[PDB]
Amino acid sequence: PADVSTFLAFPSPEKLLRLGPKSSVLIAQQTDTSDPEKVVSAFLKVSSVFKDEATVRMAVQDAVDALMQKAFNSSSFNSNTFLTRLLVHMGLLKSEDKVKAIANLYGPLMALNHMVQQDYFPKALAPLLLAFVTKPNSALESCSFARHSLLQTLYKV
Amino acid sequence: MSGIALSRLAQERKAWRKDHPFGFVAVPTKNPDGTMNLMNWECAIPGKKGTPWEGGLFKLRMLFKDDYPSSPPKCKFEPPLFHPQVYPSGTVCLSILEEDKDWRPAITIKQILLGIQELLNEPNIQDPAQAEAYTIYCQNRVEYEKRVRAQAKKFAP
Repeated sequence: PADVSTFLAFPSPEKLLRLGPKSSVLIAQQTDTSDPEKVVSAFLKVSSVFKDEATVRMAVQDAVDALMQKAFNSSSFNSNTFLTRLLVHMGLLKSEDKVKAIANLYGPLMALNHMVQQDYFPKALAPLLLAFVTKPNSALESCSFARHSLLQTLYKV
Repeated sequence: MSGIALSRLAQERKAWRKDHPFGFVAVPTKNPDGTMNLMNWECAIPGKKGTPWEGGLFKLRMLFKDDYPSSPPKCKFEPPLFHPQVYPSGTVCLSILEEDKDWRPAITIKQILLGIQELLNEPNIQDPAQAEAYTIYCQNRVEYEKRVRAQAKKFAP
């Protein structure tokens, strides 16, 4: 058995699955969605364990949906701030504060690919995401497959 | 221990008062006791004639650190402006305003204000400070210029 804090501290596909069949609800339940920065952190930690394998892919996608639905459905949640901070932590947009960009964008891009296809996703954010995913960047260039996939999906939003 | 910064700023004030570009404003704020606060200046930059920024007067604050001129001042538009190189916080980005880039202890306030004025109609889009303006600039140039004109009219003195 596992717990949410342990998973977030040291993310792994195995720990996500060990959270149980209700892992998606637990991730959202234990995340303070009133804070954009914390939602960005949870989103990236969860997406960091994405693997193109049935059980893991479903677990990551479900977790992202539970988390983002909860965050986006708060009329007070600033979705623009979320997008901005997400881009900063992904190393695609500069910031005034110091942040060490994540090393691998594979999971985050695949998680985003799924997220933008859901009803809870604010379509107004699509153009901004598209702008920064198409913009030149070495991290993205090394994640070509995931990057192309996300862009093709964004064209359909 | 701001003595060196204050010595330099007192001279910059004298120089600016003797001669500065027409339409521009740069004046030290006042402390509660009535004396000058040379570390915090209230400035204003006029939009360039012949550009979509014409007619507007854009207010900004210049903040100097105790180690100035080893470090550049922090310049922030108040209120924040719609522009690819202006953070949502209002902070303006320019190579001459970055200690690790083109800032040199010798750079003057006049050079900075003129540099920012130049930046207004000639945005360096390579590394944007905000996702909103960058996105619009890249996806619909006419719409971008339309928002710039509206903003210039809004801040017309």
